[PDB]
Amino acid sequence: MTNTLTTDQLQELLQIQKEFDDRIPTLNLGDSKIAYVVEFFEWFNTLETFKNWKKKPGKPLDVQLDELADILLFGLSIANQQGFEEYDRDLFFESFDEEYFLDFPYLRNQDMIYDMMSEFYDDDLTSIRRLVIVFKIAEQLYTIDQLIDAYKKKMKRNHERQDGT
Amino acid sequence: MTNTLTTDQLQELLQIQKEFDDRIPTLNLGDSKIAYVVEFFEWFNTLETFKNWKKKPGKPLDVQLDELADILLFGLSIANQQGFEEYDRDLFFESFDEEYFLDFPYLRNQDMIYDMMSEFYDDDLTSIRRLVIVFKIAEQLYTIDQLIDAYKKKMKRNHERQDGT
Ligand SMILES: [Ca+2]
Ligand SMILES: [Ca+2]
Ligand SMILES: [Ca+2]
Ligand SMILES: [Ca+2]
Ligand SMILES: [Cl-]
Ligand SMILES: [Cl-]
Ligand SMILES: [Mg+2]
Ligand SMILES: [Mg+2]
Repeated sequence: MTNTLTTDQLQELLQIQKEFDDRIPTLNLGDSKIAYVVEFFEWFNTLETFKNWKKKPGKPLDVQLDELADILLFGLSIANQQGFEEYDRDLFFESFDEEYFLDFPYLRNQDMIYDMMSEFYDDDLTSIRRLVIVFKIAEQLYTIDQLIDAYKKKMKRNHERQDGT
Repeated sequence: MTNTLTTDQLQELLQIQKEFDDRIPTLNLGDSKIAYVVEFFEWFNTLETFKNWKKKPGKPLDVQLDELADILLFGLSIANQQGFEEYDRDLFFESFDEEYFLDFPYLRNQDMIYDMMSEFYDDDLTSIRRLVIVFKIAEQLYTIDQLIDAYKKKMKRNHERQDGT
C-alpha cells in the first residue's frame, strides 16, 4: 500500500477505460458527466456521515470502495472523451499534489456534499478536477491502492458481461 | 484584411459557438466529430480541384466561404465540448504558427483529401488540430477575416432560426 499514484498507473487506468468504452456505441459525454454525479451521490450514501439514526453508520469497506470505483470509471471515461494529453496529465498531478481542501476531516463532514454540488452544477468543472476529487477521496479515506484494485476487478467483470460470459 | 487571428478573436468565436450549442439538448460529441468531417467534404466539393470536366471549377467565393464556416462551427463546438483551456489556446497558436504542410499549393492539390481522411479516421485527432486545419485553409486560400465574417453571419441567422424569427 504505497497510497500514491504514478504516471504509469494513471495511463494504465485510462487505457483500461478506453478499451471498454470503445464497445459502447451510444457513448455520450453529457450523459457520462451526469452519471459521474449520480455515482458520486451513491458513494456518498455509503459513507453515511449524515445518517445520525444509525448505530454503525458506514457500509462495509468493500462496498464503499466498489461505489467509489464507479466514480473513477466515469471520471476516466470523461477524461478520455475529452482527450487526455500529456499536458493534461501534468496538470492533474500538480492539482492532485497541491490540493489543500480535500483532506480527511473535511471529507468526513456531511456538509461537504453542498460544496461538491456547487462544483457539479458549474459548466466549467474540468475532467482533471473530477479525477482529483476521486483520487483524493481514495488517498484520504481509503488508499489509492484499494481503489485501483476495486476498479480493475469491476472492469474485469464488465468485460465478461459485454463478452457474454 | 489582416489575415491574422488574435487571442481575443478566437475567444469571441468560442463564446459565440457556446451560446448556440447551449440551446441544443441532444448535443453529442461523437456526432459533432462526424459532422465536422461531413462538412469538410462539402467544403472540399465546392473547391472542385478534382472536377476536371468543368470549364470553371470552383464555386463562387461566397459559397466556398459559407461551407468553410460550417467546418469552423463544428470545430469550435468540439473544442468547447472538450473544454478549451488557456493552455489549449497556447498550443493552438503554436501549432497554427508553425504548421508547414498546409500551404496554398498543397491545399490546391486534389490528393490532399486522402491525407485529410488519414487524419479523420484516427481516434486521436485533437480538437486543436481540427481548428488548425480550418484556419490554415482560410489563411492560405481565402482570408481569416472572410471566414470569421461568414461564420458570424451564419450564427446570426442560426440564432434567428432557434428564436423562431
Ligand atoms: Ca455506484
Ligand atoms: Ca483534450
Ligand atoms: Ca456545409
Ligand atoms: Ca479539455
Ligand atoms: Cl429515517
Ligand atoms: Cl460526370
Ligand atoms: Mg509535485
Ligand atoms: Mg509564435
